[PDB]
Parts: sequence; structure tokens; C-alpha cells
Amino acid sequence: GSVSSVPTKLEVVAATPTSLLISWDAVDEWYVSYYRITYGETVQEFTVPGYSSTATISGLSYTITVYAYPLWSQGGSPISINY
Amino acid sequence: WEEFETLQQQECKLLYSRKEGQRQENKNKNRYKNILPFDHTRVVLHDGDPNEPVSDYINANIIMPEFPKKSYIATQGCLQNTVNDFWRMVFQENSRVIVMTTKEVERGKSKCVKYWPDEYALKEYGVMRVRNVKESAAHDYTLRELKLSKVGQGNTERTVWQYHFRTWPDHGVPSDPGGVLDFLEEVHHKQESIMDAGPVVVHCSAGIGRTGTFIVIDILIDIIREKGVDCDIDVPKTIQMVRSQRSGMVQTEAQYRFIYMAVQHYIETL
Repeated sequence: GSVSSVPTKLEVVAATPTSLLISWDAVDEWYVSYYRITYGETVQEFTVPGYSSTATISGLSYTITVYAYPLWSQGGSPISINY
Repeated sequence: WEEFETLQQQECKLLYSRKEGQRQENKNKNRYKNILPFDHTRVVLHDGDPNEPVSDYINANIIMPEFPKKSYIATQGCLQNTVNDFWRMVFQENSRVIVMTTKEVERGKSKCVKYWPDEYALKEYGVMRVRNVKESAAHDYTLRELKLSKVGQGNTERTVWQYHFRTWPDHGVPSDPGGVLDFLEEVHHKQESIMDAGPVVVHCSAGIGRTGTFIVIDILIDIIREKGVDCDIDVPKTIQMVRSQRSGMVQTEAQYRFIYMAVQHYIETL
């Protein structure tokens, strides 16, 4: 059996003091119906189509976590970052 | 509601093996490496080309309702190298109805590779011979009447009706379920009218998302058709039951809500 981390990277590419442009890599040949982005103060949630590799978060005065669905055959925990 | 997330968390570990799809000799037969058929419900193909090390594999699962005419085949969209395998599967199961859930290309991405000849044309896929005798067009779908038979065996020809759904939006689900319901009513009229008809094939792209929505809606609508309003419509239980035969049927929350909306539209129509 094999197990893959989806996504593999999570990067804050651009930022305003209230917005945040987040980005992640996409595993080729890996099906992702959608992504769930959770953000909070080191929570709030939203979802985003599997086609996308970028997202924007507004309404901020921070931990960001990316889940990929379906959930099986994954490393065991999602990718996360602090900003 | 929040039950869809509970089902998604329930599918974070799969309880049945998918080893045949993970073999090296099958690595080029799957659109995605994480969408694989269960071993105990996968379709086993006969009469493959012996030059290939493995010729009995296709990313396809038999889906049965449980609390061939009333069963389905859920499979991925064809790849360029798996079209002959798709037609071998359609012939081997005596299937008479195919439901395409996506267009050939949508938003630039190839979802379903063309595996049929044009109207009044004829093409051979391996040992299978497919003839397109008539194409009709409705608002929500395109019907193509095909003739499938084995080469050198004219007494094996049967009609396969391919219902290609084309109205599904690029993002999200249809805002109204009337088109899907009329489409499935036509498919049900076609399948019921053929004696000893095999499983209805439902496929395109990954073959779990829109495919799962279609299959689950059809199952629940048939329950309502058979017993009326005095029956139990358990959407999460039906999703769990179909997921025990193919992983991840129905993928988004919008499709989850669309199942409820279509079932209630059908109930209010009766």
C-alpha cells in the first residue's frame, strides 16, 4: 500500500494587513473533489473546488490548514502554516 | 446538512482492498491513482488480448441496491487505451443503457474520451463492432442508438442506448432537478422495456461524483416508484451502501443536497 500527502506545500505568496493570498501545490494524477480551508487565531472554514491551487482570505485583524477530499490514502494529517 | 461531513470522515479509511487496481500492469488503466475499484465488486473482463500481461482489469464496479436490471456499473471515463476494455465490459455484461454524466471536454479539461462513432458510421474497437444508427437531441441530453456485436459473430448484435447528459453546469449542480428526473425517467423506460438487460452503465471522468449522485437518485426514485410515499428514504444509508461497492460515491455537499432536492421534487410530482 501507498500513501500520499495532499497537498505537499502551503505558501503565503501575497498579503495585505486584512487579506491573505494562500497557495498550495497539487499532486498530479490525484483526484481532489474539493479543498477545505480552515483559518483561525494561533475556527472559520470555507471550501474551494479541486481545480484551484490558490485562495484568498479576508476579514482578519494565524493558523491556516488545508484539507483535501476524498480523505483516504493520505499521510494521516493535513498541511498547516502560521502567519 | 452536516451529515455529509460525517460520511466523508467515515471514508477516511477504506474497509475493503483495492489491490488489483494497484498492480504495476494496471497503472496506465486509471485516470487517478487514488480512485480505484474494490476487488470484491470490480468487473472482471474476459477475452482480453493475451499479449498483455493483465487484460481482466477495468476501473469499474458493480453497484447493487440492498437494504442486473436493477444494478449498475459505475466506471471512470474512458482513456485512449481503455476504450476497447470499456466495450468488452459493455458486451460481457449484456448492458443496454449507458449514461454519460459529463461532456467530452468541459472548461478545457478532458472528462470523457469519445468512444463511439458518429451518426450512420461504424467502427471496430478490438473485437467489438459498434454502429451508430440514430442520434436524437433533447434539451437536457443526447440519445445515441448503438449496435454492439462481436466481430465474426453476427448473432450477438444488441442495441445499446447511450444517454449523454449535457446540461450539468461547469461548477456546482443544476439549480433545478427536473431535467435530471425526466432524463432518469427516460432511462428507466428504456431499461425496463428490455428483457434480460444487464446493468446500466453510468460513467465519465472519475466516476464517483456525478455518477454517484445519478445512481443514488435513481435508486431512491425507484423505491418511491415501487412503494409510494409510505417508505423510508435514507440518503446517508444509501450513500453508505453504495460506497461499500465503490469508494467515494457522491463527493460534494451540493450533490448531497441535490439528491434530497430531486427526491422531494419527484415525491411532489406524484
